[PDB]
Amino acid sequence: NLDSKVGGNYNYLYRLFRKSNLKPFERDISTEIYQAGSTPCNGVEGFN
Amino acid sequence: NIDGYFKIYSKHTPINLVRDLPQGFSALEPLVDLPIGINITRFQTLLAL
Repeated sequence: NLDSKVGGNYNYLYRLFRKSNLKPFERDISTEIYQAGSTPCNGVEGFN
Repeated sequence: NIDGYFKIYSKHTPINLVRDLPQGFSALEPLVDLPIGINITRFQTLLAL
């Protein structure tokens, strides 16, 4: 209840998936967008 | 660069030649250890011009 409000806490963020598994005690600060397809992403809803 | 650390070993010894490293034996005692929490793949030194 300490970390709960009726408005809600949407600041908390997580990475659903990554290119490779993280090593123990390793911190990743990059917000890179995964190049699933050969085409560039550019932060659009394009090819995967 | 292991376990999120950076171990430094140092040793000072005078030299009397100008060619290359001498034919000697010397150990490197630890001097300091401080943590880095990011993987490192490349590096470059700095020189006084």
